[PDB]
Amino acid sequence: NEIAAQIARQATVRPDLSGEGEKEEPFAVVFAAMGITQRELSYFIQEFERTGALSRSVLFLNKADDPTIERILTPRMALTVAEYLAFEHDYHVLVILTDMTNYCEALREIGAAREEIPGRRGYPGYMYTDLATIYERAGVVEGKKGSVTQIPILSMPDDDRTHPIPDLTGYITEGQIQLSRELHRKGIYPPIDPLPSLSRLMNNGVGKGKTREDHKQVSDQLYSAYANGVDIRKLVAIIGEDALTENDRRYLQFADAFERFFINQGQQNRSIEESLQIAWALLSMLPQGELKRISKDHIGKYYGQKLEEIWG
Amino acid sequence: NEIAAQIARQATVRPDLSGEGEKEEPFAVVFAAMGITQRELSYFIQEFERTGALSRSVLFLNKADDPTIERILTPRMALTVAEYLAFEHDYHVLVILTDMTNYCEALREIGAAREEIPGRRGYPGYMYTDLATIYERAGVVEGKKGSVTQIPILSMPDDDRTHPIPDLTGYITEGQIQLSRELHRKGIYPPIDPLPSLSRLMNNGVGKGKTREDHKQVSDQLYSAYANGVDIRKLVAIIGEDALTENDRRYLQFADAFERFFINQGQQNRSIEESLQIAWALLSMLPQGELKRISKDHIGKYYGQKLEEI
Amino acid sequence: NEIAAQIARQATVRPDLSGEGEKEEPFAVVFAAMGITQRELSYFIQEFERTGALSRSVLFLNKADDPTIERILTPRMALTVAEYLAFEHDYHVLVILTDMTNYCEALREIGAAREEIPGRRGYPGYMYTDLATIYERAGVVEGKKGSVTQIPILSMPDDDRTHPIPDLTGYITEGQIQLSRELHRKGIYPPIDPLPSLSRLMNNGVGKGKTREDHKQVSDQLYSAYANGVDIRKLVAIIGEDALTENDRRYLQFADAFERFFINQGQQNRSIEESLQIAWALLSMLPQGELKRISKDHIGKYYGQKLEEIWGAP
Amino acid sequence: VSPTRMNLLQRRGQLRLAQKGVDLLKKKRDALVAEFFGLVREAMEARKALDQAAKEAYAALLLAQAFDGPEVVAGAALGVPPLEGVEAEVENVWGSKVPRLKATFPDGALLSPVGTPAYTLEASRAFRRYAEALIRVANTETRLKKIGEEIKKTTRRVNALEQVVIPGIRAQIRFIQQVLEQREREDTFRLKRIKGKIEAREAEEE
Amino acid sequence: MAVIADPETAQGFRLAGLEGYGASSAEEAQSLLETLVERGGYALVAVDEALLPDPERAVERLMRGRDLPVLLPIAGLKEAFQGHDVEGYMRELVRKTIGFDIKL
Amino acid sequence: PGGDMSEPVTQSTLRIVGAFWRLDASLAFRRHFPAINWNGSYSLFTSALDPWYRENVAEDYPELRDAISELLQREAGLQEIVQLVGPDALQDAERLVIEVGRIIREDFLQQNAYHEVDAYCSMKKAYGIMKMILAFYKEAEAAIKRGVSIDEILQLPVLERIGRARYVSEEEFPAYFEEAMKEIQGAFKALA
Amino acid sequence: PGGDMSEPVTQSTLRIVGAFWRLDASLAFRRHFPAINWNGSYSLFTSALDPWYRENVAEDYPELRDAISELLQREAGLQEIVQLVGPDALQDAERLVIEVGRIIREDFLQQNAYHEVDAYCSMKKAYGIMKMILAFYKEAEAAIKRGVSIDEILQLPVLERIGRARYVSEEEFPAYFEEAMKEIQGAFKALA
Amino acid sequence: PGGDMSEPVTQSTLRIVGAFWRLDASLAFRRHFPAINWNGSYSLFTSALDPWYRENVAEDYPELRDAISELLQREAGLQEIVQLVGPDALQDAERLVIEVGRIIREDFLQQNAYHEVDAYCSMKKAYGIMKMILAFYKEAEAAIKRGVSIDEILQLPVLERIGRARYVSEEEFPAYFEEAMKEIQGAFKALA
Repeated sequence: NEIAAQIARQATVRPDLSGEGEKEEPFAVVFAAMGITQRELSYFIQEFERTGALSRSVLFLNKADDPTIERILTPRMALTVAEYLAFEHDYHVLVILTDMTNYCEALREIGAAREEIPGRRGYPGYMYTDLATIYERAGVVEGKKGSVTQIPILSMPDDDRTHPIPDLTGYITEGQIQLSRELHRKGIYPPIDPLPSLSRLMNNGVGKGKTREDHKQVSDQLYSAYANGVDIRKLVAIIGEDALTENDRRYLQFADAFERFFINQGQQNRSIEESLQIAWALLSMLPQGELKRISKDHIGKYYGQKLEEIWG
Repeated sequence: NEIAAQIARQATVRPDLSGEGEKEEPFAVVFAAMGITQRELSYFIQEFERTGALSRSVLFLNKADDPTIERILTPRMALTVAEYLAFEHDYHVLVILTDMTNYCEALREIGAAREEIPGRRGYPGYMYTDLATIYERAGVVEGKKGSVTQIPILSMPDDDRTHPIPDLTGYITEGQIQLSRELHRKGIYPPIDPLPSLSRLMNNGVGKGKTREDHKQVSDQLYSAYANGVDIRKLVAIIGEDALTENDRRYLQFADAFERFFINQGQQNRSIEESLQIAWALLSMLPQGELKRISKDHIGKYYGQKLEEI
Repeated sequence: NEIAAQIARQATVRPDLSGEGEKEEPFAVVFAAMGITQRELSYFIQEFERTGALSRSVLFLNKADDPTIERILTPRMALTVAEYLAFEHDYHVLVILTDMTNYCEALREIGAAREEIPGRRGYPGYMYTDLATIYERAGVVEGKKGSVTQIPILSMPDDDRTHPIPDLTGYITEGQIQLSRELHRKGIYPPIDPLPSLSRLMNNGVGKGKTREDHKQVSDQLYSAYANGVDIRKLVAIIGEDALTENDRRYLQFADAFERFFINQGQQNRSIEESLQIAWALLSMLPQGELKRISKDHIGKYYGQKLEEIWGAP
Repeated sequence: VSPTRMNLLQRRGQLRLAQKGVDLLKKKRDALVAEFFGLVREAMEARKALDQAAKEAYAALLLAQAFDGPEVVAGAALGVPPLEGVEAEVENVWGSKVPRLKATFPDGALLSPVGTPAYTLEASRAFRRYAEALIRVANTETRLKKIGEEIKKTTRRVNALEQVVIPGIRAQIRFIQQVLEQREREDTFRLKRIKGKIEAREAEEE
Repeated sequence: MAVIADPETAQGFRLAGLEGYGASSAEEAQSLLETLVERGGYALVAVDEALLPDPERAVERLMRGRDLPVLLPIAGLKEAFQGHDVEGYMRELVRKTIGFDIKL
Repeated sequence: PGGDMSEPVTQSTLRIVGAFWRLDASLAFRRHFPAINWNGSYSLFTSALDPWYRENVAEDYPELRDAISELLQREAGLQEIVQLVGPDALQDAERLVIEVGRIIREDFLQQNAYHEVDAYCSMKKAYGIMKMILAFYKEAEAAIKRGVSIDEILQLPVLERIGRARYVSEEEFPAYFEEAMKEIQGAFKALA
Repeated sequence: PGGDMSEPVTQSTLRIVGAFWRLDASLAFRRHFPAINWNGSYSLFTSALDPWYRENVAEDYPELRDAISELLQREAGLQEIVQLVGPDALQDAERLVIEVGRIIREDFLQQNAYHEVDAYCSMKKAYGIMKMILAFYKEAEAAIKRGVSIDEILQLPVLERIGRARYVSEEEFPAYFEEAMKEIQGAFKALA
Repeated sequence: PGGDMSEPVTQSTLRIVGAFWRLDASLAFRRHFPAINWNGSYSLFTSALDPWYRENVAEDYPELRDAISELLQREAGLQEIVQLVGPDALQDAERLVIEVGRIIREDFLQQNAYHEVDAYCSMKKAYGIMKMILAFYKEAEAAIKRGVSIDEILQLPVLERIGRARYVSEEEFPAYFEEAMKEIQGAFKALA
């Protein structure tokens, strides 16, 4: 919920990087809450009040003590409003579905009352189609100014990525942002671990003339280096740190510096250039020749900076 | 089965130590055998006959080839008799249920015959309620002198404490006594492992006017010292070094002597005073540098015993 | 499929080894294909026709898109023909059944279509009995000279021997021949792994008057020596070549040459004498007296030959 | 960890790999033990040689001090430049580096062989060979200690595997098996219910 | 190298050009051994068995990460003249590094 | 059932509750009560209560609590290295962290609900115990940097005062805390 | 569902397809693409296509492909020990096999579907890359047998040329391949 | 299914049967027949059958049987040590108990089902063999206490007498047992 509120507070386009160079209206927010508790509801209300976004936000609130069959209607009504606004009044709508696990619970209850032939874990077999009829309502339409962006939130029951709800959701959506309990216990916020995360439309929005020429290659190199660091952590769990080589030690240091600086950022709002320079400072910890996924032009242009040079 | 028979033979009230000193109140043993084999049945009959314990006993004996419903009904009859005796004739009744695993298998068979909703491993979903309706009948009633005590013996399948039978039984009963297979391999009888065993009602059943005044402190000290010895010997395996701090070797020797003398008692019918004497003899650790888990001044009264046996 | 075709077009009886010299004992192959693709069908037809092995074979070929009831009936037809030939014309019949996993899946689907509640692991509760009614039709009968021999072929679904199909097949049949994926990806054909393989009736059909006096002991020595070679191959990766004893290096060489020449047969048709000669040449790499499973008589009679059958003189 | 059939197969494969690793480490420990028991005999030989060298060196010292004044032998010890020309190459044993000592002991440090007292040359040569035998003993001891440490490390790894890795994998395997069997039992129960409802809704409707 | 023993043995080792220290008690020898280790010039230090039975109690106080200045116990010339217990030392060494009392 | 936290009741409960007090069987078997699995447990009210803690207990109470949690995290991490390499072959600073984590557990986290005094603990008593433990840890760390061996640090009698702090009644505790602070100062002053 | 390859649709598909390209989430998390699980994949068309490969790619192409597959199999076998005792516990030959395996995985099996050059690869370019990798492997093994260290081998810039080979365009690839083969021979003659 | 005793049928069977004769194929591989694994095998009828044994074969039979079981247990408990180091390097008492365990395995537990005499064995013949074995063990323990070499004992002519004991006919066994008990005592008396 904190991450969703932060994204809704900070989300903005960068027309100067895209070459449009024009002032942009802020996002309209459609907030659909299904089975939400009073704590989370109060947090969201207070955040939207502090940021002043309530005057442009439509709210559909189904409390945890409200009847559960209304949760079937709630996201459909929210997305009807979102589609209407976006594709008939040129609004850029950000839609937050606060808990799809509760929606799937209500769907399972209705299906079991009807004795529907269930899928895995007792959920009805039409759950994929039902979730698709909700998710696929976002997007951009030719000849229309407006847009619908969906950020559903679901809680994997036992942090199980293979549970039917997250599995079907990942099969429908364009990637996902997955939170890590290990990073959260370390005190890192936001606790987003990038390896299980994914964005399928990332290639469309980044690159030359959109964000910067090195964005994609920097992302790939960061992924490769962090995966190497994680593997070396697993190796250290056997042979011990002192038995490592110096390159594995460098990858281990890159991994923990990555976690503590690139991921752990608190409530600050980082521009894409700030994030890119932090990423390049992190990549400068590694030998220059080991940045195999980055072209030599970008390496020559950006390699060398140090983290302590960014902040004291 | 051997431990059950030994407890049935040896169990006694000990009213002389009690503050309300009196001639012994009637004591009786109700013994229920469920799914028992002919060999075990012969063993139990011989054990009860050879010591005269049969006279103060009632036996309900359901054989393995008997109809499965009689295994269900057997603990009902046993506890009905126990409740009648205890709460209408002031008897102190001790109830022994020989194998609740067989009873639960019979219950699973009956439930599957009725086509009920299943449970964790095929057992009926209401097995907790049934086991509770059996076990909760034990207790003491205000205004009545009698009592009902239950010792249900059960065989954990594959020594898995998370199996439904021991899990539900622990969820219902006030503690458990767990036998150790490793102590059995070492030839120790009875092979009771004190570390995972627990008696919930113990803390208010011992003290002045009940057992001896040093009972709870002695028990706390024994548990602490045995745990220290075990956690030393487990670190020895990982480190692979007998060479270690001197005080650690005192606990390893203490742990070995504890297992070989206190736990290993064979068929001896040790009194509570005898068991406390053995415990205090085993407390050959330093009076203050060790023996510090429980603060006690009973050292000046009981310490200094030199392990001498009979 | 390649191994099935090779066995089908290579299998023969050896009455001369029993001393009968009776080539009058006929031999036939009954080939039942279940749930095969057009590629496999074309391969089987081409293999059976190119060598002339079709003239002594009956093919019951059921395709993957054919009705599943036909798949269920195919082994019944094949075994009916095999029983008829063997016990009414004294034929020696070899029945190859590929693939029994497809048959089990067809049985599962047909049971589901008849609204039968499945048993263990989602397969029909009577799959053991059905597989038994298929397998137990092979055998030799007192008073009759024919025989039925079965080589079921089944793909373990996830290379899991605990799966119901291979598990029940192991319950019913006498051993198994296990193909090896690591041998296959090293380029060895046929990729048969001797260590997990087992023939439970082998000791009854080998020895004096049947194959040769040294067969059983040679097989035992080969098994033990190959196991030693394999585990020493694992050990040499960490401790190095020179750290091993000389006989350990000899075991390494034996395992390498064994995989190279004994297992890696290719499309050759090796008589049992050729295979025994190759085995003895491989065992001659080990020092005399290290062959402990073999009696001194056989060692004196056969030890000494060197590897020439496959390389240097094919 | 997620209980699935594929995950169960992965756990079984990990169990097989752990058992194969236990066997491999036992074979490695066998090789290490053979090398260690060779080295113990070699070090025993070296130590006996050191005993004899020390015996003769002390005998030479006593005879020299009897036949020559302590001041003269002390001054002779002062006169010789110290034989500091020592180094230890990093011998590699079983992937571990050990310092292997070697001493040059140049004879250019010997002053006036024909001008020294009667038993100074004998004591000098005896102590020189005693020192080099001591260096031999040190090399044997360091190699033996390294092999023993490697044996202890392999024993640690084998014990850790067989005691906490394999049993944990077995417990995970049985847990996953129980979960899968429970799901199968639930599926069978649902199939029974729907078959009963098919039969019933066909029966009453006719 | 260097040798720590009685002053007679230290003089005898200086006679061959090797560093030597004369010590009568264990604490004095260990104290001078610490300074000798801190010097670090010599690659090997020899210490009498009757002086320090177990120099491993002093090896690890310094040279925490480095092992190049190796050290070992030795029989002093007084008892070496009588005779050194090679077999007992070998048995105690194999017990120290293995711990199974395996001999013959 | 069977302690399986993945069962439906537990999982449907975790979605709505604000605090999750996870008990552990391994701690209960070894009589380490309350037996809270501090690694698996969590609370979502910790942040919102900080102004009350600052106003009513101590201005620096959240920092003490965070430092205690960090020490527990470091001890839990170092336990893996202890099991891998052995507690003998790791640096005296990490041994100090391990011993301070043991002290935190057995003297602050452990609580006997049947003891006549230990059964209840006020917020200020807990704050005093945390201050004792952290003062001891920082002084012992300075001593380790000062060349003092961890053996004599572990032998200091101040550990007995720290361990017995939780049995001190609420009435006596404010003075016991002052004398414990003075003793902690004096002990590591006496190391010189 | 859940990536469970034991699901009935996947199992039913196994029994009727001639090729099986199995993907694993482990490589996708690492952003190693196409992310084909080599161990779990297979093809039943390798044998029948060999005459076409000999006529249209190179007469020795099947042998080169078989050698690459055998190297991958050896690497898979050695990973069982690597996960047990670490990569440094291996001998030089086995560690060389591990390194050549990761070189294969990183600059032959990887293919960027969005890179303007790497998105497509003709059969002859793949043949050239395989020939380069195996020539390097043979020369490196020969140098290992003569006492050269593996860490010395891993620093050769010709490794960088091999890695960058896949980004070379189809038109200019033959010259790059000839230059790199000459560089392999020269580097492992000069560096022994 | 694959030798897993935890399967439901085996678990149900072992709950009601009075004995479990865990036949083992490893012993059969090593030509140990009847190949019953004395470890992992049990019988619950010994205690009830003890009076019949005392009456019908010999009064000392249960204690002699317990002695044989204890020797087997000691041999089992020394297996890890004899695995890590060879039996020749093992200590003298441990060497003796290993050798007497081997003697038991070879001459009492071993039984040739196809032999014309050894196929059947009476209770008294087994008792005589066990008493001979324990006489040998007592004498050898005394001799080891008095300093003879284990390799001298391991070559005594009485050993082949004990070996051939199980091959004698039932009616000839009593006199053979008497004269063998004479020979063993005389031989160990003659030794120093």
